[PDB]
Amino acid sequence: ATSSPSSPADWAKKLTDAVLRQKAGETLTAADRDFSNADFRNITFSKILPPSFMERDGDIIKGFNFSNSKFTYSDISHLHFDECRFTYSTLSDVVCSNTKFSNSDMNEVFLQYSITTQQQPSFIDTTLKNTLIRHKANLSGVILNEPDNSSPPSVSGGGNFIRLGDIWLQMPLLWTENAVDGFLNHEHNNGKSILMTIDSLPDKYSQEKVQAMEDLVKSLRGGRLTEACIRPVESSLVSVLAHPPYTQSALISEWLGPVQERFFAHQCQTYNDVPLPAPDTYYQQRILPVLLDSFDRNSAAMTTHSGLFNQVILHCMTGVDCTDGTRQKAAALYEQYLAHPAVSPHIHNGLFGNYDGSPDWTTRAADNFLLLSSQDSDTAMMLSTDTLLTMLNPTPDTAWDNFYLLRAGENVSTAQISPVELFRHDFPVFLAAFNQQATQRRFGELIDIILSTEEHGELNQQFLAATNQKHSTVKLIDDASVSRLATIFDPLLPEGKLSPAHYQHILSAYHLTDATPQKQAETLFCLSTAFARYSSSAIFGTEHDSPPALRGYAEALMQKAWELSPAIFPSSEQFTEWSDRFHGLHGAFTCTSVVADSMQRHARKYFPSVLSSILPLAWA
Repeated sequence: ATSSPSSPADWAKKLTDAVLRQKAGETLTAADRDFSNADFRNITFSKILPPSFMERDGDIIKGFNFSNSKFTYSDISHLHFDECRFTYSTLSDVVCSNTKFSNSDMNEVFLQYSITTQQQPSFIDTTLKNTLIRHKANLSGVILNEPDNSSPPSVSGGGNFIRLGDIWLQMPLLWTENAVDGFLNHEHNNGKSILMTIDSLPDKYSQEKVQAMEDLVKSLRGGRLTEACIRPVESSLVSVLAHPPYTQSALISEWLGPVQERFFAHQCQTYNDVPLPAPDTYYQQRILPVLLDSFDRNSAAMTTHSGLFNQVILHCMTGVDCTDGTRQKAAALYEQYLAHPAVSPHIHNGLFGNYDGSPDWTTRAADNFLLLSSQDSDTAMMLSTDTLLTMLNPTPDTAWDNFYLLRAGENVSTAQISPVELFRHDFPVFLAAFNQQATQRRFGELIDIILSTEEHGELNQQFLAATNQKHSTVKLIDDASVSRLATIFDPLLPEGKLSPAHYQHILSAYHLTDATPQKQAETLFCLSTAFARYSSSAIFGTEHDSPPALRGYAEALMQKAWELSPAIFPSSEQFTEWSDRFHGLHGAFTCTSVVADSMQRHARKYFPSVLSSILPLAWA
C-alpha cells in the first residue's frame, strides 16, 4: 500500500520496495510515493538499499512525499533525493555525507545535522524556507525567497539566529576558541565554514550574501576577542571577505580593515626571514591578492620587509592558479619597489631584467629580482625567477651560487665566500632555506643508513617522501609492512637497545663524533620524536594501529639519550611514562600521536635550536 505505520524498520522496508520498483522501470502513483509522517529514526540506508543507490551517479530516490517525517539520527550519506517533499521534517543529527537534494521542497525543516558527517550535503534547485541548517553546506543551487514574518525556530540552546535569504543559521552564543574554529576556520576544517557556506550561494544572490555576512560580522564584532583568539582565523576571514562582493559592504570593509592589517603584520613577522611554504590553489586564489593589497596599502613594508615582499611577488608571478589581475598587480607593485631610493641604485644596466631598468616577466630566466640585505644598506642580491623559486623551496640538489651579489654599483665576486656565511650576515630567508636543505640531507642520510636503496627501494622512497607532508596515504600496518619493518629496525636494537655501531653511524651523519654528551642526547631525543611521528596516525600509523618496529626504534633512541645525558629530560618517570606508551603491553589499544606531541613540546622548550635542525620542517 506504500504505507506502513510501524517501526523505523517497517517504514524503511516499504520505501526500499517502492524505490526498487522505481528502479525496475515501474511508474508509481502519487499514493505509492506518499511517505508522510514516516519514521526513519536510526536507519542506516546504505544497509538496506542496493549499492547503486550510494554510488557516484548511481540510482536516485525520485518523487517521494516525506512531509513531517523523522530522519533523526539516520544515515542518508551518499544518497540522491530528487523531486521530494521534506516540509516539516526533522533531520536533526542525521549523517548526510555528500547527500544531494535536488528539485526538492525542504521548507520548515530542522537540519542541524551530525558532525560525524564528512562531505557537506548539497542543495540544487531546492528551497529551504524557514529551515534551520548547520552552517556547513553547499548552497550553490538553492532557491531563495523573501523572508517572512516568522520567529526563529524553537531550540534547546545556543546563540542568536541570522537570515541567509529565507534560511536560518544559528550563531554561537560566545565566540570561544572552539566556536571560532568550528564556524570560521575552513583552512583547518577541510574547506568547510560558515564563510564558505554563505559564499557558495549563486552570484544572482549577491545581495543576500552580503546581508548574511554583515550579520555574521555584527555577531563577531558584538563581543569580539583580541589578537590571540582571531589569530587562528585571520587567514580564513580575509580569504573570503577581502574579495567581492564583500568589498562593496561599508560595514564589512570597515571591520576587515584592522583584521587584514593584523594578518599582514603577522605574515611580516613570520615569513620575512623564513621561506613561505609553496602556495597551493587556495592560497594563490584567495590569500596572495590580499597580501598584494596590504603591500599596496602599506608601501613602506615593501623595503622594510623585502624578504616577505619578494616571496609574495615571486609566487604571484609563478603560481599556476594566480589570476592575470594578481600577476599584473604584483608587477605594478614591484615597479614601485624598484623606484624606491634604496632599491634603484642596485638596478644595474647590463644585468637586470630587460636591461632598461625594468624586469622581463615573459621569461623565468631573466634576472627580475633584487633582494636588499637585512643588515648592510649598500648590498643586494640579484637572481632570476627560476633561481629564486629553487632557493626558497630547496631540493636535495639545489646550488647556492646562481645569484649575483651587488654593491657599490658593481657585480661583486662570490668566489672565496661560502653561501652560508653570506646568508647568515645579509639574507636570513636563505640561511633558513640553506639550513632546511641541510637538515633534510642529514635525515635522508639516516634513512639511507637504516633503509638501503638497493634492498628496500620502495620503503626508502616512502620514508623520504613522508618527510615533506603533514599526512600520508601510505599506512604500514598490513602484514607485509609489519614483517618488512621488523627486518629493518629490529636488527639495529639488540636487547631493545640501540646497537653501538648504529649509534656511531648516527654520530657521523650528524657530525657529533666530537660533540658533548648533551648535544648528542638532545639530537637523539629529537630523532626519537621524528620516528614517533612516523609511527603516528598522521604518517604510517592509523588511529588504532602504530607499527611496532617504528615505536621500538623511537623508544631506543630515547633510551640512549637518557643514558648519555639524563639532565636533558624533565624527570625520572616522565622518561618512564613515554617509554610505556611507546610499548605495547597489549593494554594500549588506541592512540598516541600523543607521545610525539608531548616530546616535541619539551624539545621546543629546552632545545628548540636542536629540534629545528633535526626535524623535517613540514612536521614542525
